[PDB]
Amino acid sequence: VSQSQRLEHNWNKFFASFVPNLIKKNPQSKQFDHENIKQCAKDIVKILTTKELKKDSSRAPPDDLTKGKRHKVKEFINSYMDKIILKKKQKKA
Repeated sequence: VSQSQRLEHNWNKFFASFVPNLIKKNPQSKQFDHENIKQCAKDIVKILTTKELKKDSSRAPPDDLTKGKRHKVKEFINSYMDKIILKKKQKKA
């Protein structure tokens, strides 16, 4: 069956609602290199659902960014971005 795999598609829709417009031109993107941004956007969409669906495999994607979830995705994405910047800066230290 693997209903959760289909849920990723729906989950993607939810994350795609805010993830792109948050990064595309924010304090993040002005520091975010191009490949960083493309990777962050697509991977935060999948990885967040994959991981939280790994928490709860029947976790249906919430409609939109509720205050609680919004706070969490912002903290997640912040550390995510830090992860890419720190790695690339390490090459140009």
